[PDB]
Amino acid sequence: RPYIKFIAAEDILNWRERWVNGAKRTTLLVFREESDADDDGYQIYKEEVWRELRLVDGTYWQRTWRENDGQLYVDDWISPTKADGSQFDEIPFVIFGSKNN
Amino acid sequence: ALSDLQVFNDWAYKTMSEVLDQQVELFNGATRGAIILRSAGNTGDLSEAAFWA
Amino acid sequence: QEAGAVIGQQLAGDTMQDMLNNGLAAGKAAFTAGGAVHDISAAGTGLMTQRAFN
Amino acid sequence: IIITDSPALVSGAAETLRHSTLGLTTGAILIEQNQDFDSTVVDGTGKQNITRQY
Amino acid sequence: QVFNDWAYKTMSEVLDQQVELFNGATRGAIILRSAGNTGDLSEAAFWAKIQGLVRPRDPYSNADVAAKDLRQLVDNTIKVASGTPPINIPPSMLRWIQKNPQEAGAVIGQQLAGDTMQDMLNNGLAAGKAAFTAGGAVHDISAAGTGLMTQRAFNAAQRIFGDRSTDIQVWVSHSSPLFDLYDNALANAEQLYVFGTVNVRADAFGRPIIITDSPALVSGAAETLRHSTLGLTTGAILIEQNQDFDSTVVDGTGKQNITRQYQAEWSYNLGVNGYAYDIATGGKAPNPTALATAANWDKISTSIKDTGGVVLVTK
Amino acid sequence: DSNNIKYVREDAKKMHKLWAHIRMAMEGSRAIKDNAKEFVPHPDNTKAT
Amino acid sequence: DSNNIKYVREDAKKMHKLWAHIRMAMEGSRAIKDNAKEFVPHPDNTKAT
Repeated sequence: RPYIKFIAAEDILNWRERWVNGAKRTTLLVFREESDADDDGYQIYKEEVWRELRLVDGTYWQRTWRENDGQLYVDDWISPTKADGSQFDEIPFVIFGSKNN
Repeated sequence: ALSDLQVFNDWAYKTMSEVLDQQVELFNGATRGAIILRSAGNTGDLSEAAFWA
Repeated sequence: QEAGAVIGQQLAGDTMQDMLNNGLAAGKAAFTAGGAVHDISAAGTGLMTQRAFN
Repeated sequence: IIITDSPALVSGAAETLRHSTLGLTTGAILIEQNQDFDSTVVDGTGKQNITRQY
Repeated sequence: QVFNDWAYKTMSEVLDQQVELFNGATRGAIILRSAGNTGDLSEAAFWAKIQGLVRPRDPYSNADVAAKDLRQLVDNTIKVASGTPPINIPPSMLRWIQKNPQEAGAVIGQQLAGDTMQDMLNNGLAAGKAAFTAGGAVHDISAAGTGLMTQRAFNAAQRIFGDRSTDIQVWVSHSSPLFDLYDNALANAEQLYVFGTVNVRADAFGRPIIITDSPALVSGAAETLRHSTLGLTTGAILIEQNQDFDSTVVDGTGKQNITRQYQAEWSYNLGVNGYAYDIATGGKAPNPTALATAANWDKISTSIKDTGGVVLVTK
Repeated sequence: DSNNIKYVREDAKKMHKLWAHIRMAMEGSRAIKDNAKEFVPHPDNTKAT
Repeated sequence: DSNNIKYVREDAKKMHKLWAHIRMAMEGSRAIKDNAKEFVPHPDNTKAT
């Protein structure tokens, strides 16, 4: 199943606008994902998850950053694909606002 | 010989900071409620509430 | 930005650390003030035992 | 039994270190974080390099 | 994004030296790529040329057998740190004749872009001159005739650079040598000029002359005044920023005024083709005098033809 | 102040104060007159002593 | 560089103060009073010391 998330305006951390063949493209996009880890002990801490979305040569890639004990973990790049395939040419993320998207 | 080459020692900034020493994850449910951690604000330095003896 | 982040996470740890420490110290002091003190070193060798709990 | 290496529970050294253990009840110790957090970053000029403080 | 854009009245004198001398304007001789890098150095290693790779042989006599070994050279790229002095933005006092003093931030920004361009160009030119002096590729013309020749001076520099002289395609110079060249062109002792072609900026070999008034190419005064023009190969001088510009504005309210102070830092890497910076002899963070000082630059490439650049000195 | 710096801010311990205030406001004049102090500060603490 | 995952764009960081102001106005009055020193200037800072 696919899911549609809502990202708070404070949770968008980074973005880029590089023109490929003169086309306004969002290449980099990093947002903070917040969650309480399903564990046994009472975690008074907030578990913070950083999602990195990138666009290379017209292909959508993403990976997840997770921290623990001050460590930082990096997951392998995964290129999600449509039902037929062909991966993507743009990042599936929109930043809606009062002026324009 | 290996002396002729220029040996480069690998390095990396893993930026992996230390946190602390003792464990402080014992609040509310963790202590069955013995130690309670709230997030309430108060005025002055004292917050007293009387009750009947 | 990264100096601020490092200070933030170390501060997140240390704030809980000193908050709990002060809480425990205040609890011990209040219990000493209230007379609910029981020492076990005066009864033989002083080491923790189930009898001390009782 | 909750384990904690808090310096509020040791109070001594050598042959006079006196470990203190607490038997608590529900809501025995209350801690409220007054959410009055204030953090400033201040910077200075007139040097070879900019100096910041936190 | 700027709070105030620059108006007609705010025609702050931008600069007095042409500083568009990068890549296409200089045919790639001085590049200004952008690549951030850590530390105070960025060195790379490449295999050296074996001297006696091919040797004479005597098949009839076994005799002895020689032994040969292959080494590794080390390219280098020093990092030069620069900054801006603390700037006293007027505290709303420069107002009787000026429209407003709050546009100090914008005027500083624009003049600072211009001045960082000139600073990078000057440091690159001074480092190139010092390195080429260290490499033994300097031609001096101060005792021969007036001091500058029309094209016979350039031919000496290409003579020094050697059989591979063809790859030098750019001359950078002060304006005074160019005006002397025009004077001798407008006064053709050897009748090889016509009025239509007396304004040529080339050097009779297809190498254009690019003119800038950087103080790194002029020194002394009167009889001690020497102009240094240096011919560059393709990508001879490398200037790389680290895209780490910093700024701050501090109101030191206590010291008799709020005293808006403006600070800035930025660092760039500088490296000359075929040469390395002697950090042990120099410093971790060299100053423009340290860059311009010979024996702080060490030649790496064995052949002078591989080292890119030659300095021509005329009075 | 930097919200990207870690902070835990979700539990009813956050909201008991205003929930209780809402409850006594819903109760009526009895509770409000009863718990007067947090709503009506003393005109002067020196007199209050 | 150096994989600074927690980096925040400068314009968003600049707008964070106004975002916090708007969110605190959305919060109610307790957030404003708990942060009143940055909204209501002291009538005299000499006393505030």
